[PDB]
Amino acid sequence: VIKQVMKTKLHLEGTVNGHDFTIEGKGEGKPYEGLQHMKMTVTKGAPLPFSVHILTPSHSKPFNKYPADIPDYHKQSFPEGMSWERSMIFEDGGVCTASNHSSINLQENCFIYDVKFHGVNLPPDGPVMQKTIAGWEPSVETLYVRDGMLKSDTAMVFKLKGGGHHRVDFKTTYKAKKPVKLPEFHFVEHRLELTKHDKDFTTWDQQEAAEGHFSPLPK
Amino acid sequence: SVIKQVMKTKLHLEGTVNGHDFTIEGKGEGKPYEGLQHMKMTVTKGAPLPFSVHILTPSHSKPFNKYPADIPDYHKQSFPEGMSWERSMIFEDGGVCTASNHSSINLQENCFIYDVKFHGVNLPPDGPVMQKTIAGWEPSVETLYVRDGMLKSDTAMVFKLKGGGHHRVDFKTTYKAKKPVKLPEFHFVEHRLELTKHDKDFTTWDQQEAAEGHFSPLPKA
Repeated sequence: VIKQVMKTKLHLEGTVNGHDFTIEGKGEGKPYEGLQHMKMTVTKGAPLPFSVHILTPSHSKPFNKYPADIPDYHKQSFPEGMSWERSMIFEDGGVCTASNHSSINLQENCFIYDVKFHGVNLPPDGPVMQKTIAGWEPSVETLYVRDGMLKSDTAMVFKLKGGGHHRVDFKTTYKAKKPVKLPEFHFVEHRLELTKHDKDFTTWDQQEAAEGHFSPLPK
Repeated sequence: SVIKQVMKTKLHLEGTVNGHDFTIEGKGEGKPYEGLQHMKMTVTKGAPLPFSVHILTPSHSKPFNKYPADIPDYHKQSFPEGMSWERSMIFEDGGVCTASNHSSINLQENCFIYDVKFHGVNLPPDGPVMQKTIAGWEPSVETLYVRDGMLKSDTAMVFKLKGGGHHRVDFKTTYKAKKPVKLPEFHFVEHRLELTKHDKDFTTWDQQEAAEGHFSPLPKA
């Protein structure tokens, strides 16, 4: 059911700093190569009063490159689908929660994402509300099974405009709708980039490269 | 350079975990440019330890990181003046450990001297640390970046439970060179710490660690 090239369609409803908004995404990628892109459009609540970088990682699990000896938890869950849930704890008290439902439209060869996003206690002079985030650095995600689900940890660090970094702890749970071959403990390299946009970020292009692997260090 | 292809290590650690005082003494060796090292630990006071010794193994040597030419080695550059590190370890079950070190060098002995403090609090009595159900650490990837001229890091250090399953410990570490050094850009460090040999009650044991720094292998557009 997962072809060498596949489309994506996203619908996200969010509330950040008491500001409601709807985002619509349309993209495509090479699932087995771990490459994908998507064009976002803030259909409601534009212009957003916060850094859109807090939302970019909440916009696609079937596009992770994996070796043959690591079962792909996400690809195996389709066509039944999966869901993912996540908490994002910032260094300054800010907390965002995101959750998704991923399904497939076999006719269109397109993945359907329905996402919820909630941002609270973002400090008014912090980098999210002040829009001083330049983008995310690449990241290494650590994944292991917990209760038959795939749990992961990621110190997702963003670059500040003017230099310096700010860490956001991501705790995610991936939940396949039907049982799949569970993988052993492993890592996923991630590089998320916001490449093009209009002046006030009502529309933008975001891409992601992702590769799973065991530790390269010998025992 | 003051850092040779082969270097010795000497460690002294004083700790208090679950209100239990103890001292560890370490003696080891490694290849600083290859990112390989090993240390023989001995609990000189407070043996046998009433908790899993795995909580202490990452507190026992920053001059032993392999780095490419385009990533300045923050730790090696800090010698002979030395460096120090500080760390918090937050467990999934409320347990908190804090560790801090002072690293110096004995140029005549070609030996790094480590003085360590360790404190463990609120470890649940039926948790994996007090129940000694930790089999060891999994390999890890640490993320490093500069903050106030110091080198900060974040590592989800996950340990394997005996009988399967995992338990995450959030490590927040700060490395502090005593004199200014060429600071590196944001990067990662692969770690694989292994406890390879020991006596029945872990009064002595052999610990080793492979560590390699690198930027992300993924291409940037």
